[PDB]
Order: sequence, then structure tokens, then C-alpha cells
Amino acid sequence: LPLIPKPTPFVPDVPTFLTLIGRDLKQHADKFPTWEALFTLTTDQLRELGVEPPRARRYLLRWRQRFREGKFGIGGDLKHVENGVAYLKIHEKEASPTRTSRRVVNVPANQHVEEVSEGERVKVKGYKVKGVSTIVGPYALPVQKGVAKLAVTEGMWEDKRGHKVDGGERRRAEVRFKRGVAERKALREKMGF
Amino acid sequence: AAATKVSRKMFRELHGVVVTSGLIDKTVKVRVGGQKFNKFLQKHFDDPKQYLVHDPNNSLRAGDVVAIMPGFITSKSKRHVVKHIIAPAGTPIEERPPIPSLDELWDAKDAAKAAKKERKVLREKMQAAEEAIELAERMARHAVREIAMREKIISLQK
Amino acid sequence: VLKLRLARFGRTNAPFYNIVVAHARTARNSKPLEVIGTYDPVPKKDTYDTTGKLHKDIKLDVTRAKYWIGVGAQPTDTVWRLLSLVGILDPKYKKPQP
Amino acid sequence: SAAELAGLPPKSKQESWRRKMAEARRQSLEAGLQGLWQRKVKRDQKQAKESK
Amino acid sequence: TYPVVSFNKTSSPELKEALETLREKVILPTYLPPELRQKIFNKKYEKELAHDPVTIQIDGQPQRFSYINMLTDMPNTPKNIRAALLSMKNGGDFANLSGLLEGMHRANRKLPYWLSAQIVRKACKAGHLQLILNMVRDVKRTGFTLERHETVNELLFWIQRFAWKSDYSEPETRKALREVQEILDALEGDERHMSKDRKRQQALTRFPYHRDPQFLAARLNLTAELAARRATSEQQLNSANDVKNLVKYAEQLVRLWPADKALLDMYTDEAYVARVDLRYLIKPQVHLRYASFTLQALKNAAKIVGQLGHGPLAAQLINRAAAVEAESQLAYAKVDDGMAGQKIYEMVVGGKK
RNA sequence: GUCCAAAUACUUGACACAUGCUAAUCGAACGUUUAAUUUUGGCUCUUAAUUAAAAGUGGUGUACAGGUGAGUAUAAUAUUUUUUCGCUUAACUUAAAGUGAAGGCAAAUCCUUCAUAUUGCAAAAGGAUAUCUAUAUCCGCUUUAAGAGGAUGAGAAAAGUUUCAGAGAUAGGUAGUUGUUAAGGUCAUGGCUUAACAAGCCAAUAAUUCUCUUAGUCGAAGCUGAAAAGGCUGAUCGACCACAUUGGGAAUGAAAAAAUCC
RNA sequence: GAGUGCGUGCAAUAAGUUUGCUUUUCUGUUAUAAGUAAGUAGACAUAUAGGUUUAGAUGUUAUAAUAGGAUCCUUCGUAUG
Ligand SMILES: [K+]
Ligand SMILES: [K+]
Ligand SMILES: [Mg+2]
Ligand SMILES: [Mg+2]
Ligand SMILES: [Mg+2]
Ligand SMILES: [Mg+2]
Ligand SMILES: [Mg+2]
Ligand SMILES: [Mg+2]
Ligand SMILES: [Mg+2]
Ligand SMILES: [Mg+2]
Ligand SMILES: [Mg+2]
Ligand SMILES: [Mg+2]
Ligand SMILES: [Mg+2]
Ligand SMILES: [Mg+2]
Ligand SMILES: [Mg+2]
Repeated sequence: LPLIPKPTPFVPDVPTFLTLIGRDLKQHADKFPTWEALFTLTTDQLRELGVEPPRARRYLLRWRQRFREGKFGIGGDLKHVENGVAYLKIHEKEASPTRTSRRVVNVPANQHVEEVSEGERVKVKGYKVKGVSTIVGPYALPVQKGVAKLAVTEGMWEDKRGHKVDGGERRRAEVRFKRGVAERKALREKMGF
Repeated sequence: AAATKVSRKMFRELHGVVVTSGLIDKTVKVRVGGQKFNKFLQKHFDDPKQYLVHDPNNSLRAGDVVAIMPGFITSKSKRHVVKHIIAPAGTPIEERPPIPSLDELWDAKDAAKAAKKERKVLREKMQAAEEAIELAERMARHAVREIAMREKIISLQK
Repeated sequence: VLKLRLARFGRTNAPFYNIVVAHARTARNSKPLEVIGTYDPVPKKDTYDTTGKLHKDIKLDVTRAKYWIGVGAQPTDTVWRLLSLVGILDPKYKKPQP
Repeated sequence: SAAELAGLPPKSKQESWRRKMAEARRQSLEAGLQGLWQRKVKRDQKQAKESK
Repeated sequence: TYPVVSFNKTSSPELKEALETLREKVILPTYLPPELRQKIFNKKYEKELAHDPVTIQIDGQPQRFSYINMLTDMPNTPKNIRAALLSMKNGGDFANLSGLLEGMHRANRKLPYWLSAQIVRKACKAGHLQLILNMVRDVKRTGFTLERHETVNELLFWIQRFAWKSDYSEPETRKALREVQEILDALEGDERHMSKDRKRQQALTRFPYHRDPQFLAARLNLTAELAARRATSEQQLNSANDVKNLVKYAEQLVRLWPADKALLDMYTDEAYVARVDLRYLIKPQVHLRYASFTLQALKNAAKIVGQLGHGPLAAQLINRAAAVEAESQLAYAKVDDGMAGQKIYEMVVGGKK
């Protein structure tokens, strides 16, 4: 019943998975000896290994069930990934004599877009072609004209926890007021010496 | 359809005695009987009340017994009307102006109210018609200028 | 915003809920407009039954609940599920088959 | 909706959901009013009978 | 964001007077806060501004703003821009257009639709094509939009002329071909060049500026002048790569460009009517201007494409050239002697030089 | 004085407070910057971009939840029952129609204004994702007709109800105040509003006003009695009122109903 | 003799604020005036050109009338005496 989904080219092993979802989960990478241990262990078994706090364990169990359903994050549907680095390219079509259709496709870094066939020319979801030679989409660093790459960055799939700007909406005017007093006391101090 | 008719409902009838009269036009102070219950002592106490009754034709004199009816709102503090005279004071009933029936009084309200609306529809139409004329004159001065400026251009193309 | 939600009552480690019709922005246990029913999360077992089965006793005024759903009442995720089992609304979540 | 009275299929995944929810509130309102009206007719009938 | 507009290179004394006028009254006020800008033009604060005139921290020494009569003191922008434009005769002078056109873009001065086509002609005939391509690139600042069908047809003309100026050498032809694509990319992708005027002209031609046979023939010209030189392999990779584009762009131009339709018949007959929309082509002096390279392209393209064994394209392209050559010849007789059109065509097509 | 569960736990100084937390959220509203990454141009500098973080502008929410009992002495445009009603541009349900043009700030779904919207007054805002070898969706915005809700209008009419702290003093109070005629306003009613007349109206045993002492109010909510329209309390529970160092104030908004703001 | 978070008279008074034989100012229409700055129209001509020229129909500027909203003054007004 606890089915294990086969690893994807973008998430080959566990250290990669725990790195994408962030939230300092790459510390427990050694707890899981295999890829099946992640999708097989239970809450109680994740608690004895030392997967704490409860927020990180519940967060992992969520992304665990989210992986089984194929609800990957960004760049989770790639196929031609090499050592954790993919490459994007533009595929120009002819939708009409006065128009062009550009789709961001994922192909090997060496091969040319036109050479690749339909079977191996994957269209990545979440990335679009702006203008004529721009690839717009999260974590799309440009390499050439009409070429970008997706490096596997820590927290690329994580749900960021909200943070307080300067002590929250209540304790804001007080925190900034005290910083100015400390700042002014250390500009005035150096003047003394 | 557009006229509002009064309720024309009949309420209870109270027997009272006029206390004052002639101080204000078409108004007399009638004293009726009442009774309030004291829940602490379990006893009924006399609770006489004095209202301002509407005497339309000034046919009441201080001392006469009259029968009044509530629900007839003629003023801020007047909610009662005179139904008839039980016992006159001073002079017989035949020597005083007649008391109009409740039907006649209600018909006056409907007639007066219906006439009030007839004045509005006229004032609203005249106000809207006398204003559309002014708004129709701006079109004139604005249309003659365009027709005077647009035909000039057209006169140099044919 | 009217809502069909639950009001937690009972003692420590003994939850007992009350289906109610209350405005969204109000206290959880404040006196609502109506009490549609009750809900007990802990499942019970028949007295003289040894099969081991378990049931959850729920009292619900389906007639009154339907009227409020027809005027724009928003049942919470928990009450939505209960109403679905009765057959008033469609399930909000379903087990993925693949 | 006009598109529903004309016999047209749902346009998108979201349209299908709105159709089901809108119909659920229609059948619930009908069964609710009628179901509650019989309670009133049944309640005031018992009162008038016992009081009479 | 950008540095304050300033003109510090003027070869002539008249140019500086025209820019200093616009700068101190039309461009600088655009840098003040909105409330202060209203004060400058108000009669009620005339006396107050005399005692304590507004100031501006501009690269050091500050400027001053007294009361400005909106009706009398303000100068005529179209006239001054003309005086400055004509006086420009040195590279240092034309470098002020980047600041000038930027100042008007800030002042929201709706300049004449034809002004851009004029700057591209006088600036390119002096050997300053880069200043134009640099502003056309920085349209977010200068406002040098390619909305007119003449500006694009005028800009692409000088681009090719510079390549042809030196017998279509490979070093420059690769540069020109790079520029023609940088423009066709802007017309398609960049949104700064799309305006109401462009939509009207694109409706009269039914060909967007990036799919116009008149413009696509410019790219096809240089690409045809690259395979001609070669058709060490590090260079052959380009030649073999250019032959793919040539056959590619050729079949794209033949599809759009209808059959036996000249330059004056390509677009709808209703386009040449309005003087603000594609009427420059009527005059024979301007027709031969944009019909010289466009004709030579088809001729050379039909030749090269014929050696590779493309019967259809060889006949198709010759059909267009035959239609344009016939129309072009009619212009040579109608055009007045000594006009620029009669000279360029004689030097490019005729080859008399 | 052995163990366990549940339920209660500053009743006094609304005394003063170290430290961490109780209201945040949306990048599918918006650009600013900084970093690397890739492109220009001129020969590190300089253009145009992508991306990620950090501060912000905006939208909604802080009007809910939670806390306290200092102040506060009541009959009031308070409250039930029946008849008759009205209003509601935010949000929640159902549907329909419309979603265009400029300027200001670095930019905007922020501000200012405009065109159109059954007659004539009167609106709006855009963003995002797919398909093909321009089209159609998604989330919104504006207007309109309804349902629900509502803290809604002084709603109105008829008949009723509300044990109003204790002590002392005060005989006048009311000026659109009371009534009539006329007119407007209102769904309707009412000096609600106005003009012109009349001198009334409430009260007389304190109506009204004043000083002092004390107090958050109520409920089989808690305790108690055999019981009384019982008595006491006004913790935990629910409803109502008031307050947020004290005092003096206004606006925004559908509505102050803020631990906001001046 | 000491204290006051009490009431009240006069003076004073921040935020705020009634009224107008106040003081500036912005906006809206309405009627004019101008066409030089802008902006919108038309006429003629020029050619490596894009100049000359008239015009107010929308709109800009200015005055006047008129409606309304913000300022100043006036009145009231915590602290305080
Ligand atoms: K209290
Ligand atoms: K005083
Ligand atoms: Mg007796
Ligand atoms: Mg306490
Ligand atoms: Mg609150
Ligand atoms: Mg739009
Ligand atoms: Mg009764
Ligand atoms: Mg009154
Ligand atoms: Mg107290
Ligand atoms: Mg309490
Ligand atoms: Mg004073
Ligand atoms: Mg003042
Ligand atoms: Mg002028
Ligand atoms: Mg004075
Ligand atoms: Mg004082």
C-alpha cells in the first residue's frame, strides 16, 4: 500500500530530494539508507531516527505524499538532466505565415533543437518564451541566446515560512527606535576616542 | 396604483371626560379610565390617562362625556379622535357643529394626499421639461458650430 | 459570512463537537444562530457485537442544513466531508488512484 | 446559466465544478424549504387541534 | 535612474543655442517634483520666484527657474529641434540626440510622425549608424520607437548601403546581418515599438513589420551576399550554414510576397492613399531608393538558389524581380533628373557608379 | 498527607515591568534596488535582459480572537406580541451585461480625469496559463436584478412589559417647544423641515435639576431555603455595557464594531 | 498645617470646530477671448526632402459668471494660572 514512486531524472536519489524541498532537511540525508526507506518509513520510525522538529517531519511526510501523486515542483518533469544540471532551449514553429510559436523545450546540451525528434523534445511546464530569444521562468539562468539551465538549488521546491520584517507589525516602531539609539551611541562613542 | 389609501381600520372605543377646551384649535384634553397591575402587591391600581383628542369642528366643551378612538394620528402628540358625544355640557348636542364620521375624515386624508401627488407629477415634468429645453439649446449652439466647421472641410474635397 | 462549522465541547481528551450555523468572524464557542447537530469523533462499538466493527454516531438535521447551504452557507472542510457522505455536496478531496 | 439552458458542455475544469455546486444549492434549497414548510404546517396543525 | 540630460559637445554656436533653449525650459523642468513644476508656470508666484528662485542640484553647479510665461517664454520645440538637427555635422554633435529625444520623451512632446525617419537619414549619411541602432535599442529612455513603416524601411536601407559601400565584405556583412536581425527581433518581441499608429499601418498592409516582404528582402540580401563569396573549413561551416538560411528565408519571402505583385501593388490599394501611412512610395524618387537593394537581392538569390537545384524558387523569385524591375524602370523615366533616387538606383542596379 | 482523572486557580495595587512571543498574508498586483548569469557598444567603463534574495509600494485582514471591571445609577426615539414596511454601492450564494483612453510617482489591480453604459445623470483594472503545422480558458474588476445576512429607519400603528442603588436638597420644565392652516419631504407616519398665526404642551405628592456615598448589568450561571415575582453572589459558562497610562478629538469605511490614528 | 483623579467662575489653550458685512486657493461645468507654448484639424509646396500656412470642431491657456471642496481669520475648546 505504501507505494514507492520510481526516481525521476531530476530527483535521482534522496540527497537531491531533501535538498530541493529545503527547510534544513539535508541534515538527515544519511538516516535514509535507500530511496525506498524514505517512502516506506512511518511517522514513528521517522521520529526515532531523529527527524525533528515535528514541523520538519510533517513537512517531509507531505512532500513524500506529494511526490507519489506526481505533483512535482519546478523542473520536476525533465528528462535530459546531466549531473543535476538541465538545459532549456526554444523550439520555433510555424502557426501561420505571419506568426511564430516558441515553446521552451528540454534537450541535451550538445544536440540542436531542430535535430531532436518529437519523442525526446520535452516541453517543460512553468517556463515561457518572452520576446524572441528570452526564456522566462523561475530559476532560469541564461547561457546563450535562447538557452538557459536549471541548477539544483537548495530550497527550489520549498514552501518558505513567513518571516517578520523588524519584529512584526506590533513591535516595529520600537525595534527600529532602539536600533537608532544604539547606532547613535556608537557614532558618538567613536567621537569620544 | 400610485395613490396610497389610509388603513381605514376601527380600533377600540374609550369613554372619557373633556378636561380642557378652547386653548388650542381642534384639540381637547380627554381623561379616560385605566388600571395597572402591581406585581409585587398583586393589586390593581387606577391608572387614569389624559390624551390630546382631535376635535375637528370644535364641537366639544369642557365637561362633556365623549367616546374617542385611537389610531387616528393627526399630530405629534395627538393619536385619538372623537367618535361621538355621550353627554353634552352646557348646551345640547343640536346647538354644536356636527362631528364628522370617521369615513369623512379618512376621505379627506385620501383626497388631500391624492392631490399632493398630482402636484408633484406636474412639478417634476415641468422641472424636467424646463431643464431639457436649456440642455437642448446647448446642442443648438454646439451643432451650428460643427455644421459650420465640418461643411467647410467637405466643401474642399468634391 | 454564514458557515456550517463545529464547536468543540467536552473535557480534556474527550472531544465532543456541535454542528452550528454561525458567522465566520465570531468566537468558536459563542452562541450561534442555530444548532444543526452534534458530532463525536471517537468511534464507538455496538454493545453485544463482537465483529470488531466501529461506527461514529452523528445527529444531523438534514432538512435545516440543506436550506442554509442553498442560501450561501459555507461549510468548513470537516463539515463538507460529513455532508458529502449524506449526499448533499460533492467530495472536496478523493484518494488519488494512480 | 445561459450556457446550461442551451445544452452546452462545460468549458473548463472549473466550469464543471461551478455547475455541480450551483445545482447542489438548488436541490438543497428546494428540499429545504418544502421540508421545513411541512414542519410548520404539521406544527401549527397540532397546536390548533390540541387547543381546539 | 539615468543621468540628467546635458549637452557639452557642440561644434557650431547655433546648435548650442537651440539645445540650451530646449534644455533650460522644456527638459529640465521635467526633473522637478510635480508641485514645483506647476508653480513655475503660475502668474501668482511670479514675484516670489524672483526673490528666491527654485534651484536644481545638477552635476554640481545648480540651475535656476524663474517664472515662465507658458504662452510667450516657451519655445517652439519642433522648430528648435530642426535648427539643432541641421547644424549637427560632427560625431560629437549627433551624440546629443540620445539626450534630446530623451528630454522630449520626458516632456511628453508628441513629435512629428516623420521626425524619426529624418534623423535616421541625416545621421546615417554622415556615418553614425551606431547612434541610431543604440537609440533604437534604448527606446525605454530615448523613445526612438520603430512605429512608422518609413523609419524601418529607411533604417534598413542605410544598413545595407554600408555593407555594399565596401563591395559586401564578409567582416562588415556579418555585422550588418547582425543588425537587421536585432531590429526584426524588436519589432516582433519588444512591446515599446507597438502603438496605435503601427496597428493602423499593419492593418493596411496585412503584413506585420517583422513579416513584411519589403523588410524581409533586406535580410535575404546580405544572406545572399555571404554564400556568393563561398559556396579553413571553420569558414565553410558558416557558408554551409548560410545556405540553409538562404533557402529558408527565400521560401518564406515567396510565401508572403504574392505573385507578380510589385512594390506599389504588394499592400492594399488603400494604404498609399493617406499621407501619414505608406505614401512615400508613390514618389519615384523614394521608390527607387527602397527598390534598389530589394531588387538586387532577388536577382542574386534566384541565381544562387538556382545552382543548388531549386526550380520552383528560381522561377518564383524571378517572377517578383521581373515585377519589381518593370515597375522600377517606370520610375526611372518619371523621376526628375538629379534626384537622389535616380542616383542610388543607377549606382546599385545599373552599376554605372 | 499514598495514587489517579476531571474541573478550577491575583477575589488585593485599572500597581510598576527585564526577556521571548499573541497579525499576518498575496510575486498569478507593482516596480526599485544589490548580487551573480548572459547580451550590447566603445576599447575595467557602458547598454538591454534573466534569476535569486532583501527592503518597499499596493489589496485584504488587524472592526475577528483574547484581556480587564477602572469608570458608569438607570423609564429609554428602551423593549416583546400582531399587522404593515423600508434601507443595504464590502463580503457569502444565483444569473446577466460591460470590462475601452491618457496623465503623475521608479512602476502598478496606487492616485487624477475622460469616452461609452434603456431616455439623462451615473462605472471599471488589469494579471496569468494553454493550443496552433490568432483563438479559447483561468483569477479579478465595474454595473444591474434577486436570495441570505445585517450592528438596518427616529420605521409606523394597536395593546402590553421592564422590583428605577442609598441619602439629602430643589417647583417648575419645555422654545420647533404644544396645536391649527398651507406647502414640501417620506413607502408611510411624525416641526421631520419651513412660512404665517395661536399660547400652548409636560408637571404639580419632585416633572426637572443638583451634591454626596457605593456598584460593571443579567440568567435555576454559582451557593442556599420546605416555600415566597425567595435571599446572596455577579468567579469559571453565555448575553450585554464600558475600557486599553489619564484627559481632549476626528476621519476612513457597507458598517467603528480598533490593543489603530491626531 | 498637608493633600486632591472632585465640582465650578474668569483668563488661557493643542488637535478639532459652529458661523460668515472673512483670506487666499483648487476643481467642475456655462459663456467668451486667444491660436505665441502645447495639442487637434485642413490647404499649398518641397525631395539625400519633410517646409510654408490658416483654422477652432474635441482639447490647452486666460478672463467672467456660477456650483462645490480644501486653506487663513473668526467662535468654541485639554493642558495651565
Ligand atoms: K466596574
Ligand atoms: K472661560
Ligand atoms: Mg378600586
Ligand atoms: Mg484583579
Ligand atoms: Mg475587538
Ligand atoms: Mg484591459
Ligand atoms: Mg393586544
Ligand atoms: Mg422636536
Ligand atoms: Mg468600581
Ligand atoms: Mg464579569
Ligand atoms: Mg480664546
Ligand atoms: Mg484654530
Ligand atoms: Mg504655436
Ligand atoms: Mg475681526
Ligand atoms: Mg481648565
